[PDB]
Amino acid sequence: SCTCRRAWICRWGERHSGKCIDQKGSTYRLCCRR
Repeated sequence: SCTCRRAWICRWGERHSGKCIDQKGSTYRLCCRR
């Protein structure tokens, strides 16, 4: 929930917390970078 991205993976050890309102999360789960 800190990096609106669309991919099966994320930056690195990111934590999911929901998507944002810019690209519309059609399915790709967002990811947060602590």
